[PDB]
Amino acid sequence: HENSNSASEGSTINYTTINYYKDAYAASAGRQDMSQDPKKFTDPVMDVIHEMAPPLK
Amino acid sequence: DPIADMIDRSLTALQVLPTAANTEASSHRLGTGVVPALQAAETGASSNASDKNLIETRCVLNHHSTQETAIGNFFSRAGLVSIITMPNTDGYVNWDIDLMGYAQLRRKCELFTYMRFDAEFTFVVAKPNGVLVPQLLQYMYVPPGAPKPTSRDSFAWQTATNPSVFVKMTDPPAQVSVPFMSPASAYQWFYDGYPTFGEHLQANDLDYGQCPNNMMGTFSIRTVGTEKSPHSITLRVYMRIKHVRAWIPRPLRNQPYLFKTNPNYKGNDIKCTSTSRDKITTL
Amino acid sequence: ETGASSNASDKNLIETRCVLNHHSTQETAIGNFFSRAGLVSIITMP
Amino acid sequence: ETILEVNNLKTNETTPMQRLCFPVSVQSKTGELCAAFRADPGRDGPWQSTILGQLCRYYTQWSGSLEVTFMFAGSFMATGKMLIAYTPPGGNVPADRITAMLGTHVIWDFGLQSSVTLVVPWISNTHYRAHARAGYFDYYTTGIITIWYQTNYVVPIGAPTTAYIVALAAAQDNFTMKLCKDTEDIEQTANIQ
Amino acid sequence: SDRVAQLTIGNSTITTQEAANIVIAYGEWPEYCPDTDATAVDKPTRPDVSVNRFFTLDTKSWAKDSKGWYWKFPDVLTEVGVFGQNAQFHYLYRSGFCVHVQCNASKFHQGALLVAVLPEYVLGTIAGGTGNENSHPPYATTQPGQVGAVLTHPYVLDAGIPLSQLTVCPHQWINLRTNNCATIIVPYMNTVPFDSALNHCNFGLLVIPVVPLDFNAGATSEIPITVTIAPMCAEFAGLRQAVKQ
Amino acid sequence: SDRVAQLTIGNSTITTQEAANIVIAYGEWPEYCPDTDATAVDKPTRPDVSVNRFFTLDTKSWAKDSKGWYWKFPDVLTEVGVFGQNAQFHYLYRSGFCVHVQCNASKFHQGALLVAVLPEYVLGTIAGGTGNENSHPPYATTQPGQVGAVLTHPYVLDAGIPLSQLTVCPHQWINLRTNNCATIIVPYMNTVPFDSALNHCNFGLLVIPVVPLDFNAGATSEIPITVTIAPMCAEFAGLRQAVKQ
Ligand SMILES: CCCCCCCCCCCCC/C=C/[C@H](O)[C@H](N)CO
Repeated sequence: HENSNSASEGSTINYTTINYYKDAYAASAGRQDMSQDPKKFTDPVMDVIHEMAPPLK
Repeated sequence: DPIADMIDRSLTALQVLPTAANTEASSHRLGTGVVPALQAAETGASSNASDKNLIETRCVLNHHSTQETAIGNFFSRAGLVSIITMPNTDGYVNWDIDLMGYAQLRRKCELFTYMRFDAEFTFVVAKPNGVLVPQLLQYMYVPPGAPKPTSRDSFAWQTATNPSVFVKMTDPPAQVSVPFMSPASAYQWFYDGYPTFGEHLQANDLDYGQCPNNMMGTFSIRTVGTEKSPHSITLRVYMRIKHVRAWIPRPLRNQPYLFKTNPNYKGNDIKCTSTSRDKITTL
Repeated sequence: ETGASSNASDKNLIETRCVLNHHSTQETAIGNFFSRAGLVSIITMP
Repeated sequence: ETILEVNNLKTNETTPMQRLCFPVSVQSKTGELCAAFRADPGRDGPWQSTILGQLCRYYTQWSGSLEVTFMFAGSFMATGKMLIAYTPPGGNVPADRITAMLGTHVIWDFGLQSSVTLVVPWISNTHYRAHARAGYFDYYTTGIITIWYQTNYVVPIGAPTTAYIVALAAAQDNFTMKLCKDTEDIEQTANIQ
Repeated sequence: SDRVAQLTIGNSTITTQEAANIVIAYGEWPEYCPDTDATAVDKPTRPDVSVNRFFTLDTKSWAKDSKGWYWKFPDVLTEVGVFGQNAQFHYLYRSGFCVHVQCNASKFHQGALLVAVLPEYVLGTIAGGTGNENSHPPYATTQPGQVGAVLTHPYVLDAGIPLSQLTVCPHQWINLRTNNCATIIVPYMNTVPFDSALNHCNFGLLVIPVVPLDFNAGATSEIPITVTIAPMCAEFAGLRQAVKQ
Repeated sequence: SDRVAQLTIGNSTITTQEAANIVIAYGEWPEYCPDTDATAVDKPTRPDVSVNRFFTLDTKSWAKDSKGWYWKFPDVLTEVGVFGQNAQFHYLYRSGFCVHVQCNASKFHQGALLVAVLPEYVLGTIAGGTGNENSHPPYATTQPGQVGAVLTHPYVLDAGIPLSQLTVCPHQWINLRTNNCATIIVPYMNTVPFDSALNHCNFGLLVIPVVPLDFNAGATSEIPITVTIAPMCAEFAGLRQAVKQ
């Protein structure tokens, strides 16, 4: 196969990349993932807050 | 177990979202105790009130894709990083690799703190008025620690180990691929501290903010022949960014840059972030 | 004196932890060390 | 293992056979130091004479642990004890023995077995290390290796009072390198032939 | 029923009766370094009681026209306690933190504080006023110690970025009509698993008064601010003689 | 095949090629204090790497007419290293020890040393010569530090007991024609499970030359003696600000 040496190998992007050489960083970018996690930036709070209840009672 | 003392959580996991979230229908509501319109911004969490909890909405199925907002599509565009001219007068230049010389790419990369990527470099070369003359050129990448060429015909130009390209002016522009080559796990654009030990004084005060995990050596071009070429040369270097992973976002800079190595700004004209108006009641 | 090199590791002299390293030895092979074009001749016709 | 050139003084340039052995003699005081050098295999100095130091010059970044083997070459009736210490960076060379014994250290005893191996373990913040140098690249420095008199060098009557010690250096099994470049030890100013 | 809170670690305990919730920065708890990411071979040392406790720094005075203050971490703790000794006798450290800021006032005062933790806070100068000098901050400005320094141009945070979007970092508010404390838990964030404590400073803690303090004449005109911090999962390696800086 | 020996603990290693066997004092290994004998309620701290290592003291000179030297434990280690810091910031400690004494000479010298560990070594005076003064030893004599003091009347050990039956304590010999080192492993021996390190001294280590050193003129007339020690299972409790003595 190819000696896999890229920047994104642990958690990677989609499997449509094209390559003709033996090193994996020569490959194209391809199309990207649609994965996202918002709640570790918009809700970094220990005790969970519900939208219905008062948050400070 | 003679000693009873010695024997002795992630918050949210990611998921894929191909399209923007839909809008579900709702009606009016009259009740006590339950209130989504009142929040508390003091806890540092953003509000979670949607559209349907404040007004009545219909049902809307939207298919708006979020593809253009990914970090891969945001960064994979070639931008100018260097202008290198050979009027220097001896037919060769040694340019230290520093990618913070032009403000349009510096502002995008300083949006994140840590970054990890592979590049792709492209060299577009012509005369200082766009004119074309048939001419042979040589590029050579010098890693840190390697000897550097001091003349147009030095022994460093034999390139027994160094990667090098030979290309003409009339040709299509050259392209290469560069892997991730830092000693650390990711590049960083900010380094709060001094690189060395020992006493810090006013003679060594310029060391503040220089991380050696980003210094990648130098870059050298020359005309191939042993004599003096009669033409002026000008090189432009463009860099793309592939396989991007980023960490820890930051506020964006709103002051104009002054140097390539430090975030110093002009202290007299502090630019206000927004364009000012006359009155608060009249737009 | 016997011409053999020593076989003492790190763990026999000090106390060590457990470290799983994934450092590849690909660049030190003789194929990658030599497969680079180098200058051998300059030939001029005056 | 190859021989390390510890005694690289300015007066030994016309008689360079003496640079491979450094002397140890009878002291009157206690706790003197006999030698000291940096443990950078890529920087110029004592490590440039090794087959490891010449092969690291063809690369840029290295990782793993080293080892330094000392071998006593005195008489049979002579004895003594030496202390070989390795100090992680942050401090300079220690002024006395009671400062230098805080780092990693091994106490050597002369006898039948005339060789001891101080292993220099890999303690660094980064996974790899570039070639250290004066300037900004001293951030990749790795420490200071000294050697001290544990006891005196005791000799009976009829045996000479000055012996020598040779030092050998090698790498451990978890050693690796990357990013091949050219060396600067060789040159070509004049044309060959 | 969540307005009261109690944090105990080590031999110390912090209690509060008007408190907001607890902020975990980027939703990650601090932890010891696993074997898959380790690079050092020496066995690390964990004091695990004498360094995992609440340390209390000095107390600033909030006036009616104050600018703001900043502390560099872990430069604030490197000369106090046994944590000041293990960071002087070693080469590498690794630790999380837990910041707690107290400032209390009565029901007749008003004001608002914005607390925020900012990683890799690199300071700058005004470049000689006219902008042609390549000035640099001195050693007393960049690493003030456990006293902390004041800000000069807080609108640009002395680093060229505006205050108006500082809340993208983990942050909380101290509004004087609801609560009196703010608390953030920060994990270890760096490109390398261990680092030196005397040449690297991970993050900066900023306390900036957005709304100015105001009261009627006759009230207690002395409003203090006190910062209390605590390391979480401290490890050390690479023993060498004591070097202070 | 048992004449060679190697002891490693911490980041230190001691090797010897002409060594006697290893002496475990009263046949007990040092260990952490179990819960059945504990009385303190606070959780103890164990540094467990930075204090369990070999520390090397100073070097004495053996002449032809020397009397003998003694070191008080753990007064010798209370100002060096991180063990010098944990014993200054705490109230209670508990640790074993491992003593190693080196003294080497050639095959043409002769002499004999008696090493011995003696617990509760209470010194005395000569009571004013004639015996009517209630004299007392000063602070510099009873706790000399990491230098160690010399003996005045070694036949009575400056405590009224004769040298002739000192071997009832754990002991070894350094005979210059066979070996060159001696090693004892001492557990923790006290009536209470923890104690202060600045007001109590557990045992004394005595090195007394029984047979005088003799050689012919021309040999190396400089015979040194070097002591190397190492704590084994050190624990600490009761944190308080630094008090040196
Ligand atoms: C024949 C190929 C020649 C081109 C060689 C290019 C290799 C150098 C790539 C450097 C990658 C970025 C490293 C650091 C970037 C910035 O200059 C620094 N962060 C400055 O702060």
